[PDB]
Amino acid sequence: TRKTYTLTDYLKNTYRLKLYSLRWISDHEYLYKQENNILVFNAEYGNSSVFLENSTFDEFGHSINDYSISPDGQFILLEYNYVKQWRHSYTASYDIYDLNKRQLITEERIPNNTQWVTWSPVGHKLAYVWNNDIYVKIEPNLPSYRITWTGKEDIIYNGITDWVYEEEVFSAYSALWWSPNGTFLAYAQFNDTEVPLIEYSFYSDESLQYPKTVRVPYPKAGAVNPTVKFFVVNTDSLSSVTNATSIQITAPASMLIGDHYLCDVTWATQERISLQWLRRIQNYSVMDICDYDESSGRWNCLVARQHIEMSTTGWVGRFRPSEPHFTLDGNSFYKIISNEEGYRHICYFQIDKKDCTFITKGTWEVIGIEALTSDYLYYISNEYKGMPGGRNLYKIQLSDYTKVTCLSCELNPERCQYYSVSFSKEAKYYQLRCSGPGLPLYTLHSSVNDKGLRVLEDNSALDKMLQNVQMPSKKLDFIILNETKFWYQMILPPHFDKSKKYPLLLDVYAGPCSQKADTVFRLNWATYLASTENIIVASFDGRGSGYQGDKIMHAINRRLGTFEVEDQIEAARQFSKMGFVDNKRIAIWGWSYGGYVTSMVLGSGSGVFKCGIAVAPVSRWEYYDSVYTERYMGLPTPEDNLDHYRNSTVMSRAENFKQVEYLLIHGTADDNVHFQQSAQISKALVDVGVDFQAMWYTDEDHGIASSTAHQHIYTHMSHFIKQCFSLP
Amino acid sequence: TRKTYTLTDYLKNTYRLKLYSLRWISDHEYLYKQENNILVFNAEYGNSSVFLENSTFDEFGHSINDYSISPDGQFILLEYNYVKQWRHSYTASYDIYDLNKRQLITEERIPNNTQWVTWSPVGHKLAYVWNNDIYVKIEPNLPSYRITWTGKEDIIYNGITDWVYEEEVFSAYSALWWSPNGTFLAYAQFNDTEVPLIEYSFYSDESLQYPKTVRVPYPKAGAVNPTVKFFVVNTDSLSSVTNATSIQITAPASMLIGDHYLCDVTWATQERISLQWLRRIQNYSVMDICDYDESSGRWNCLVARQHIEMSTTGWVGRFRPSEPHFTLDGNSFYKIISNEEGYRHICYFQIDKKDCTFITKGTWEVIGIEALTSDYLYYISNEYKGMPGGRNLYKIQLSDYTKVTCLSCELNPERCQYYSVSFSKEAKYYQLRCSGPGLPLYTLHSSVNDKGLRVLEDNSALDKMLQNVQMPSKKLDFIILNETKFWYQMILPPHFDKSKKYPLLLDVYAGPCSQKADTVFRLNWATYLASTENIIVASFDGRGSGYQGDKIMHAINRRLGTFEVEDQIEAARQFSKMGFVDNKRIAIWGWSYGGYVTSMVLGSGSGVFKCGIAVAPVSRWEYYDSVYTERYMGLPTPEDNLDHYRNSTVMSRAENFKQVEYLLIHGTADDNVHFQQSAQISKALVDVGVDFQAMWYTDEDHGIASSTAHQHIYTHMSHFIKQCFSLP
Ligand SMILES: *[C@@H]1O[C@H](CO)[C@@H](O[C@@H]2O[C@H](CO)[C@@H](O)[C@H](O)[C@H]2NC(C)=O)[C@H](O)[C@H]1NC(C)=O
Ligand SMILES: *[C@@H]1O[C@H](CO)[C@@H](O[C@@H]2O[C@H](CO)[C@@H](O)[C@H](O)[C@H]2NC(C)=O)[C@H](O)[C@H]1NC(C)=O
Ligand SMILES: *[C@@H]1O[C@H](CO)[C@@H](O[C@@H]2O[C@H](CO)[C@@H](O)[C@H](O)[C@H]2NC(C)=O)[C@H](O)[C@H]1NC(C)=O
Ligand SMILES: *[C@@H]1O[C@H](CO)[C@@H](O[C@@H]2O[C@H](CO)[C@@H](O)[C@H](O)[C@H]2NC(C)=O)[C@H](O)[C@H]1NC(C)=O
Ligand SMILES: *[C@@H]1O[C@H](CO)[C@@H](O[C@@H]2O[C@H](CO)[C@@H](O)[C@H](O)[C@H]2NC(C)=O)[C@H](O)[C@H]1NC(C)=O
Ligand SMILES: *[C@@H]1O[C@H](CO)[C@@H](O[C@@H]2O[C@H](CO)[C@@H](O)[C@H](O)[C@H]2NC(C)=O)[C@H](O)[C@H]1NC(C)=O
Ligand SMILES: *[C@@H]1O[C@H](CO)[C@@H](O[C@H]2O[C@H](CO)[C@@H](O)[C@H](O)[C@H]2NC(C)=O)[C@H](O)[C@H]1NC(C)=O
Ligand SMILES: *[C@@H]1O[C@H](CO)[C@@H](O[C@H]2O[C@H](CO)[C@@H](O)[C@H](O)[C@H]2NC(C)=O)[C@H](O)[C@H]1NC(C)=O
Ligand SMILES: *[C@H]1O[C@H](CO)[C@@H](O[C@@H]2O[C@H](CO)[C@@H](O)[C@H](O)[C@H]2NC(C)=O)[C@H](O)[C@H]1NC(C)=O
Ligand SMILES: N[C@@H](CC(=O)N1CCCNC(=O)C1CC(F)(F)F)Cc1cc(F)c(F)cc1F
Ligand SMILES: N[C@@H](CC(=O)N1CCCNC(=O)C1CC(F)(F)F)Cc1cc(F)c(F)cc1F
Ligand SMILES: *[C@@H]1O[C@H](CO)[C@@H](O)[C@H](O)[C@H]1NC(C)=O
Ligand SMILES: *[C@@H]1O[C@H](CO)[C@@H](O)[C@H](O)[C@H]1NC(C)=O
Ligand SMILES: *[C@@H]1O[C@H](CO)[C@@H](O)[C@H](O)[C@H]1NC(C)=O
Ligand SMILES: *[C@@H]1O[C@H](CO)[C@@H](O)[C@H](O)[C@H]1NC(C)=O
Ligand SMILES: *[C@@H]1O[C@H](CO)[C@@H](O)[C@H](O)[C@H]1NC(C)=O
Ligand SMILES: *[C@@H]1O[C@H](CO)[C@@H](O)[C@H](O)[C@H]1NC(C)=O
Ligand code: NA
Repeated sequence: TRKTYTLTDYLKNTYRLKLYSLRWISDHEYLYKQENNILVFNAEYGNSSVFLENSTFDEFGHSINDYSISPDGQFILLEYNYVKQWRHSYTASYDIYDLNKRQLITEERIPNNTQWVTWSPVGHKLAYVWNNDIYVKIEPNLPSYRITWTGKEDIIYNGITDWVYEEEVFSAYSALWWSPNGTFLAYAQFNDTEVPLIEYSFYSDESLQYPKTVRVPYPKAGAVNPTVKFFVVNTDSLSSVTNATSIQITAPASMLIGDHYLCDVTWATQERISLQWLRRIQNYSVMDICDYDESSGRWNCLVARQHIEMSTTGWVGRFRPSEPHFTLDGNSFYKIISNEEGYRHICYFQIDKKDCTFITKGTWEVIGIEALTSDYLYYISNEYKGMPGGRNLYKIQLSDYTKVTCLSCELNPERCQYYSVSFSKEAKYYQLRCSGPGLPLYTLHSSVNDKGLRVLEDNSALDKMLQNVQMPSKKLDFIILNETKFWYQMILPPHFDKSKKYPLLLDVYAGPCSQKADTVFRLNWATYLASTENIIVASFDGRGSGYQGDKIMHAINRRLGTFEVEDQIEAARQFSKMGFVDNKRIAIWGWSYGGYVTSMVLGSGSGVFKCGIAVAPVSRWEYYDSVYTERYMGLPTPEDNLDHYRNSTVMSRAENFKQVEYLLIHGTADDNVHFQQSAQISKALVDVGVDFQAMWYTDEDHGIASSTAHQHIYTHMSHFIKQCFSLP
Repeated sequence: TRKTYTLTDYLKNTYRLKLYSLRWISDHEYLYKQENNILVFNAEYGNSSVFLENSTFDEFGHSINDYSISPDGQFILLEYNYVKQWRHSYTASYDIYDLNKRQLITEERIPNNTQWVTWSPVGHKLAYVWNNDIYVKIEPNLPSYRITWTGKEDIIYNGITDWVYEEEVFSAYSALWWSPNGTFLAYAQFNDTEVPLIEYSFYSDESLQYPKTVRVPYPKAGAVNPTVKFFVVNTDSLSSVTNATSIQITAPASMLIGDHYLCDVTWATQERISLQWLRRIQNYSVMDICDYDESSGRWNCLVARQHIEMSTTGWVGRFRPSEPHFTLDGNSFYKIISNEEGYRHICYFQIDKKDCTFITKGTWEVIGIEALTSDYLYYISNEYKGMPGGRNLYKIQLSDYTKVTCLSCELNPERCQYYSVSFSKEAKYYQLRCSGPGLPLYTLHSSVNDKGLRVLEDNSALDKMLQNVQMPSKKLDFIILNETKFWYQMILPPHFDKSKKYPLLLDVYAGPCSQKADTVFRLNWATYLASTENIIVASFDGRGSGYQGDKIMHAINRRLGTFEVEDQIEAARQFSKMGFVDNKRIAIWGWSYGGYVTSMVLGSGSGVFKCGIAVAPVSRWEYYDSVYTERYMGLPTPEDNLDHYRNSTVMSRAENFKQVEYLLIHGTADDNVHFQQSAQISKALVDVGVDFQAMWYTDEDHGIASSTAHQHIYTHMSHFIKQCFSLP
């Protein structure tokens, strides 16, 4: 009898999934790390060489957290002293190593505690943010040029984002953009002067006698948001003037009438930049295309080149307006937008014409535009087999839209239905990354003829190990509700037997544009629960889920805490009606948005669930951040949508928690979903006399990802689940 | 067959203990509130008259929290708008009603948010504190005089204590002391300028969008402490034209050499005041005796009248140097101090004489001095039957110390072994309050011949109700350890059968000078645990406990977390060896200091305990307040006692928790034992991979006493204990 996939296996990573992370440094060479050694590979022949021996920094006196080679290969940026902050932000120290002279630079070093640094796209110019101010170095060993003087901790951010812009808008800490050949440096400036502060205690190491109070500007729903400004400085003039001028590009009149956001920055050419602005009521965005005026050194955006993008049924974009992809001459661009049927497709735009032309269509959607050459546009979509949970790479002929080739569909249809792609500098080569439903597979391909060059990593090692293990199986299918298909997936125990009644755990996220039913292969907690505990773990994408058209995604518009909650309850009913589910043992759990939904479900009084676990849940929308909350709920005022804000809290369903077993967990240093949210749930439960289980994690954030806490929380949830299901 | 004392009975107070709280207003009469009516009683005969009708304030508007009748019976201070702060502090609104003219006063009324107010001991003058400043009103309807102007929130405290002085020194918010006839008003002034602040979150009602941050000047061990000054002001010579003049009495030189505290203020006569000062290293105190000089108007404290009290084995006094009891003329006084054998007895002092004379002696202790006349001194001790957990009222003839008469011992030996007393003004009458082992019994007596006048309240109603309940019994006995006897108590289930094995729960506090083994009758959680769950609840008084001499109490000096912890493990070990205890089911629980001991026991690796519960425990002494911690631990510096501060923590024992079941509870708004303490405990367990149970209580402080929380915590603990014991 083969062993099963146990909890320890999951927590200890005994069965390691291999990947192949490469970095294109040109149109046909990439870097790969093998044995702490940085090797350079020739894509065409697969032959390589040592780019940087591991023994190169033995006597550095510091552990190098990451590296970055300048575009011209002349220098390398060494990052150490990594200090994590939020999801993407962190501070670190940096040193530059001169590859040709093989000497480490020791003059005019990058300051310690630098918030962000990036090479220019070409050459070896450097731009970094320190103490909230931007600096540029034309040469690694020369003095820096200061670009801004207004930077102020927690107040003015130049070149970097504030908490909400980092988390909800740019998904990055940096807020600066080098133009294509590096002449100009554009950046955003955020002013959080009047933004309220979230405050919580951080206890730190046992040696700290007095707890520290963390204070970060964070706008909750309906609160004062940060204002923003955009500028562009010409770095080429830095060595000719004492103080180079940052030219401001003001937002359009349609945005200045009220609160708004800068939501996208994309350079089109060396002298044309595009910007998208979004109104605080996120259903109206504007794109300005601005050209450099050489005579006045100013930037002008002709209204004839201004493009409007709005929505009548919801917000704009899946999570925000999509990014434009310009043709070489910068006179036209491709952008994904939802069509008249509500499906997201690629529209072709002339920069000075408002009507665009869709180049793809159908009851499926384009996930993203991956590359654009003078002849072809490549993109990933879920068109194949009508599976919204699948992903494939396509190629469309620019001179004939009826010519579309699927570059990955048939490569290995039984093992690979979820693809990701990585193109070389000029798209001459591309690495395909298959992540499911079989073992991940990485392959390298040639664009000139779309031929497979070779297999980079097939995970044979793991496949070998997984042979002596009773692995669970995965079922991806759908059920029909109101003439509409709704997908679900099930992690089934080994030797599944449909004649038996298995306990069921509904794994839920269910946030707007989410997708929990897909063809991806994962080794996670559900693997253990299904393999060792013979527990069926299920997920369901109901109303509000993504990649299936706006009719489904925008169904929860201004109504969070309703349909996506009910549909989840309905999904459980349908499952127990499949005959292999023990209706007496049905649980539900989720994290983040999932915790909210789990809590809302447990408080519905449906009688369908026996117990449930919520990890770091939202409890009332007024406690979450403005950008994300208002996108779906509008403003919490009586003139807008306050009644629903008050009607969709977890606390108001406290009395119904008497019918179930609840486990509430939250990290105390959670800067995203504040502990406050679970503190209010627990108080509501205590207030109506409801018993439940709770667990706080000291100094842990939204991810509760520290190694020990990660193991502690899943171990704790396992006991609770096993107990609720009466499992030995 | 009949009902048992259930958890609901404990939580809903089904069985209420009746009391008889009277207030002496002279040497012959007292006030007693009955049916919301205030009656005046004649002690000699028991006849009464209505002093103030309950309906007198029907249309008052506000709900009266409490009342206070001026010493001359002319006025009544009405308290409303009560808002609790710490253990003793609070603010409220006050109104003064004229009893003579049966009219409420509307002119020059006491401000709102008043921090403290008190009548003068004689007549009807008033002294109140508002915005940290002292005010005085000679007549209820006249404008008040500002005494201090330095009052500054969280910085300068005039007439009221800061956090630590309130909690650890005076056990009161008040820092005002009227001279006997009200001529003088002495007060202390606290300066917390450099005292670090403890900060934590307060969430409030769910309507509060942003959590509030509470900040309180709180000196942890080793931190900067507040400084203090003492003043005396003549209130008979106040002017509305000139600012009042305060005369400062500085501390003795032996104190000014370093950090110190003002630990006691006691007026001797109309013109003589005594103050005791304590060095930061709490084993050396000094009493100054100051006389008013009618010539200069200054207060002079003759060095010849200075009295030093020190300890070579520990700190001075039980929790602080005891209070002196002066004779009528104020030339001599009585005070409890430990004798050469280490037992606390009454010493008689001459104000200008260095050697005092002990008037009581023996291997037992005087608890407190209760009354003094020219012929007798009345006191309470635990001498009777050599039971350190019993209390009785005695009187000793001042002209012949060999004549000691016990006044309560034989009143009702089977029902009453624990007395408390309340004398009238000149000690002409006294009320005896028996609180165990039987039901509380209140009686009135006459001092002239120690006659028992009458029974005020015998709780015969409760007695009748308890007859239909299967109530548990209490066993008080001792065990021997190294020639020394240590007492313990066991709450035994109904129909106790020593031939059966009962699970056992150790109820522990064990702080320095604590006593958890006594003859007091209580209806609490343990009553329910024994009566309904058939669990034995034991408590043990080991090394470090009080009322048994310094050899036992000072055993833990400079070494907390050692002997008192080891002694509990020994008691349990010994109880486990008794025939009626199931050694496979032994548990331990505690709150505050008891939470610390419980945690230290569970992390000892003794193997005696299966599970335990810790509520708001101290986890490392550097986190607790200075005045209390340093009293027993000295300073946490390497030249003093830092090493023991570092190895007396719970965190260091984390690894040993693997073999027990632990439930850790704590209120998030705990201003006493900061949540930080449990937060560091949880983080430590997480770090070594130990699973445990937790529960935080949103916005609850150290007593987790709000109605809903109190029911919730005990419900949750009851479930945990029953599950640990396999009890249905
Ligand atoms: C990968 O292999 C190719 C071809 O084998 C290498 O090309 C070299 O091209 C230069 C041209 O100046 C010749 O002098 C070398 O002799 C060629 N090498 C060989 C082996 O023929 C290329 O350098 C290799 N790249 C890497 C990264 O190893
Ligand atoms: C950031 O925004 C704040 C306003 O929220 C600006 O501060 C104001 O500046 C004006 C002009 O200097 C003053 O008259 C006001 O007193 C300021 N108001 C406040 C609330 O501080 C600030 O100048 C902006 N900073 C930048 C760099 O744009
Ligand atoms: C470089 O130029 C900028 C922009 O003119 C200067 O910033 C101004 O600084 C003055 C005071 O030093 C302020 O009154 C202005 O409000 C600032 N404007 C901006 C946009 O920040 C900056 O000080 C200059 N640096 C040097 C060294 O001259
Ligand atoms: C990058 O693009 C910029 C902008 O077009 C180039 O700068 C211009 O260079 C031309 C020379 O053909 C001059 O006429 C202009 O004065 C420059 N404009 C500005 C704003 O500086 C720049 O030469 C390009 N860089 C490289 C390396 O080719
Ligand atoms: C309270 O005691 C004070 C102090 O002994 C009394 O005030 C003194 O009274 C005498 C007699 O009239 C005066 O000659 C002194 O000048 C007063 N001394 C001071 C410091 O004021 C006061 O009379 C007593 N109060 C009552 C109500 O008896
Ligand atoms: C009061 O306690 C202190 C501290 O225990 C005693 O002072 C000295 O403290 C240091 C550091 O712990 C020791 O090395 C000394 O042995 C202690 N004694 C002396 C004389 O230095 C102090 O003695 C105690 N005071 C009394 C009256 O017992
Ligand atoms: C208790 O009873 C006595 C009666 O013996 C009351 O009488 C005393 O006081 C009265 C006024 O307060 C007078 O009218 C009596 O003359 C006086 N008698 C004696 C012997 O002192 C006394 O007041 C009563 N006390 C109360 C509180 O009701
Ligand atoms: C309260 O105590 C403070 C601190 O001991 C006194 O001020 C002193 O400390 C300040 C801050 O550390 C210094 O800035 C001052 O120079 C120092 N002395 C003075 C006179 O301020 C402060 O005066 C005290 N206040 C009262 C009313 O006693
Ligand atoms: C303390 O506050 C109370 C309530 O605010 C004051 O009482 C009055 O309350 C009414 C409304 O209830 C207000 O309009 C008045 O301004 C308040 N003052 C008066 C004189 O009516 C109360 O007066 C305050 N205490 C003091 C000493 O002023
Ligand atoms: N804050 C939101 C960010 C977000 O949704 N993305 C970044 C912006 C674009 N979109 C994405 O795909 C994600 C990824 C993911 F979070 F997974 F949705 C996530 C988020 C939602 C929520 F309801 C919580 F209570 C907590 C939380 F962290
Ligand atoms: N802070 C201490 C106050 C104290 O002990 N008293 C006030 C001063 C004089 N003494 C007493 O008798 C008490 C009564 C009691 F607290 F019950 F001991 C109590 C205390 C001790 C401890 F270890 C904690 F973690 C929390 C706590 F609240
Ligand atoms: C490079 O260093 C790593 C780690 O020290 C080691 O595994 C590897 O053997 C080294 N490179 C080679 C070619 O051995
Ligand atoms: C960065 O910090 C280190 C450690 O303090 C210091 O030695 C070094 O000089 C610093 N480098 C710079 C550029 O400030
Ligand atoms: C944008 O959303 C608001 C809120 O529902 C709505 O009133 C307004 O008409 C919308 N604009 C468009 C173009 O739909
Ligand atoms: C005073 O009011 C209480 C209730 O508040 C009531 O029980 C009592 O009867 C009243 N007093 C009298 C003398 O009736
Ligand atoms: C009393 O002292 C205060 C505090 O300095 C001052 O402001 C006030 O004017 C003084 N009043 C008189 C009458 O001197
Ligand atoms: C006496 O008993 C105590 C505990 O009460 C123990 O610690 C000690 O070692 C024993 N012996 C002596 C000499 O104190
Ligand atoms: Na009698």
